[PDB]
Amino acid sequence: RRCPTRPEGQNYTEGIAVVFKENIAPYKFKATMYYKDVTVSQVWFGHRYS
Amino acid sequence: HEFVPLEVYTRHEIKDSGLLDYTEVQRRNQLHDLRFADIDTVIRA
Repeated sequence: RRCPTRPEGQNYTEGIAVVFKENIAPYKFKATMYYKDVTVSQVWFGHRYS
Repeated sequence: HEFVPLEVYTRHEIKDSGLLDYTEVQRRNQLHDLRFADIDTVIRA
């Protein structure tokens, strides 16, 4: 009988790859916060205590 | 054949993907008095 043969064999193309995935990391940066704590306190001064 | 440990996102990446972390925000906010105020001093007049 006609004996079978090997397949053609995969034609492989060498190359260089960069694999990107979806970005979930938030964009970060440095900010500066200027503000003023305004604290007003009402005190009642007693005979011995405040 | 050798398999290297490969994963799309780490624990750190997934945890940091959150816009805000309650833990870190609370930690920074509750240090406000220790930094921008004097806890121990008592003024009496």
